[PDB]
Amino acid sequence: LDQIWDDLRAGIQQVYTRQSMAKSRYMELYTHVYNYCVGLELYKRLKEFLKNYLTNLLKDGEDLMDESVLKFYTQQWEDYRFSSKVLNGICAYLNRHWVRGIYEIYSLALVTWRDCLFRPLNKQVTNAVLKLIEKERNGETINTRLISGVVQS
Amino acid sequence: HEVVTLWYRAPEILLGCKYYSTAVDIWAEMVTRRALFPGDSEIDQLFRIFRTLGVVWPGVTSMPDYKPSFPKWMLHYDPNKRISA
Amino acid sequence: QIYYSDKYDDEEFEYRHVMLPKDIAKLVPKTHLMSESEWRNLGVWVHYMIHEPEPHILLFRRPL
Amino acid sequence: PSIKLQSSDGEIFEVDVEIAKQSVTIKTMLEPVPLPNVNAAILKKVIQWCTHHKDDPPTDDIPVWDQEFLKVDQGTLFELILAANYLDIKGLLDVTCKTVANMIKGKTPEEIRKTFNIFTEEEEAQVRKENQWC
Amino acid sequence: VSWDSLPDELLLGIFSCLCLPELLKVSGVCKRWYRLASDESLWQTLDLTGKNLHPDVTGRLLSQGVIAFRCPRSFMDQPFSPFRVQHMDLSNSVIEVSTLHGILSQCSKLQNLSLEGLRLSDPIVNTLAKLNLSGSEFALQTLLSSCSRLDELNLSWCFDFTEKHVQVAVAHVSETITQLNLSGYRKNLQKSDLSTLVRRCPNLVHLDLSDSVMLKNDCFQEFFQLNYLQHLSLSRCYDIIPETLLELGEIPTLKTLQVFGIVPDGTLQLLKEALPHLQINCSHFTTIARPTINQEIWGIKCRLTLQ
Repeated sequence: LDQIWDDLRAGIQQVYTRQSMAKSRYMELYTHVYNYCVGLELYKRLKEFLKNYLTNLLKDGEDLMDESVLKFYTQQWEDYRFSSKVLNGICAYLNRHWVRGIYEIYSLALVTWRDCLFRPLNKQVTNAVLKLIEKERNGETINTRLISGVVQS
Repeated sequence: HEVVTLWYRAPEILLGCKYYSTAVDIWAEMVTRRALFPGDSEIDQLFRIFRTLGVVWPGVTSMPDYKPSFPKWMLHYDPNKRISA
Repeated sequence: QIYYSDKYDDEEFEYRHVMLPKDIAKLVPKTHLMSESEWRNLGVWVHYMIHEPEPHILLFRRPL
Repeated sequence: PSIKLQSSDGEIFEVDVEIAKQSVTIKTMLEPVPLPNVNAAILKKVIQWCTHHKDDPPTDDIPVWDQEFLKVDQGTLFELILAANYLDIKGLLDVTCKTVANMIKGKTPEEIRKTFNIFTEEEEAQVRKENQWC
Repeated sequence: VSWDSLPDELLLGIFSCLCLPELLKVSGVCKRWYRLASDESLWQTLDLTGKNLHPDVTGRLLSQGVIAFRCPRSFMDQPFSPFRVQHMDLSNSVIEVSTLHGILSQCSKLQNLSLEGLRLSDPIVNTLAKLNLSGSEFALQTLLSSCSRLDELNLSWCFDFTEKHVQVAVAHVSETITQLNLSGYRKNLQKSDLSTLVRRCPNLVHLDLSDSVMLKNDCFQEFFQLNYLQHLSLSRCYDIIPETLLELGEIPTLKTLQVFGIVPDGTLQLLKEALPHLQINCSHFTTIARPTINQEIWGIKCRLTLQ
């Protein structure tokens, strides 16, 4: 039933935010995974939702250029990766099993992040990373996970 | 199915059809009383008949010894159309 | 051993039946037919095929 | 270690890591949850098969035990295959698929359709015409 | 107990363990089952030897997602989208020349087909050249360079090869050829061609080069240049040094004893003294570019084998 997704989208949405959760949610969404099958028009909706959420997240990334955009970008990327991992682990059956962006949820998230990173924020992130590297090489040392996150990304 | 005779072998046996009904009776083993009769090997015996006497046999391509690459050149060829003695 | 037969056919082709000893029949494989230079042990063109019910038959080919 | 699971009707069953290693959908769990799809009858049936079939190298080319093991009514086989598809099992899924394939070997269309409980007189003549090659 | 509520790919699991009688039997029950009969996954390897069907049926089969085909000695005489056929060899079944449009004209890509003893016209090779040909020269020359990746080329007993046709043997541009077998043109091959052919190919693991009669003095050691082409393959020779054939193979590495053929009595048994290090030849049989080798060749086992 298509009417279940509009009510169940909150379960996936709250995954992006880090807090407590109910153990039954995993089984609740896992049942709806195969209960959806109609049963094919789901990839486009998921792609649109991911794209709009990613654009909304990137929109609040302009007022920070250095020493603040790095922490924010790293933590948002960690949250996005965690949400993508949860989505892959909770629904990985009705994606490409029947015959055949890449259909895989992890690959879809990766390609969306790749083709969204082409925005001018890449230049400012690179400039921040370079200036942090020069500041570290000047003699002082600071935390390393901030740019390590984007490196692993 | 197995036939020890050579010059009077059952036509069904040479064609690969083990099961036949009253085929031997319909098919004079030696009437010529000479060496002109086609006494040959297992395949050469049928080759001699094919050379001598060239739709005609419905359902011919359904036997173990009925190949499709063969050349073109009370005795009855059809086993079903055989008159009893 | 070598066997001989009349080289007569209704069409323009020509064929002759040949036979080989049982000892040499082991080398001949039922899967793949022999070639021009393969059949040299007998000491006697290419091996075309064999007989359907019989296990030993050779015809050979003659090119124009 | 001992791991417990919650049945649909409300029963509690004991499972072991070795007994559940061959599974992949519950291996991630072991690495009580609501499972409405499965019931107590299939839970004991699956767990007893796993205990008797756990160690193996990594007639009808299948174990003789499976012949009398799967001799059940059509309804239970429907539940078993549905659970196997949901549990993404391999050993049980392959065995029941082979058993079904053998049972549909050389059977009249009338009995197959009635047993399955599921395109005639307009296309039967056509399909017959282009299938005599076999 | 309805069995029609299952997904299609659970049904594919059932259909993956069926043979042709039951597979074509089960087709005529429902439209769904009718479609799941024809999936590309089920039809991978299909092998029908000598079932004398017309090529319309096998065209219907090339329209149903099959990847491999091996069918010798069938009868297809009476007369589409390009198709994915990587593994298809041929032994010479009798086939009409005109009805190759429905078989080969569609597909020229992929590993290609392997003929033997088949008489055919130029346009078929023209579409093919976009690979055994046992039994015009421009089409063959184009096809030789058409598949640069492929290294094995076989041809023998050509019925339309002239003296000038053998000149193109050295013109073949291929620096990655590993195995080859050309012979039978004893009265047409030029002895000077092999001298340049050896230089053209950097190496040749297998090279029969039999049916030599003149046995020119230069050819005795001209071919032996590198250590990757050592062999002693020679047959049907009239003028040759007896019991002293080890001169050509001064530095042999592999075991090759293809010396049988038309030789005078008393020399075949004495030839063992000229190669005491090597063993005596046991059996002689060509095993190069074989369409099939008793059917598991190239890892293609036909689950849809008629027998």
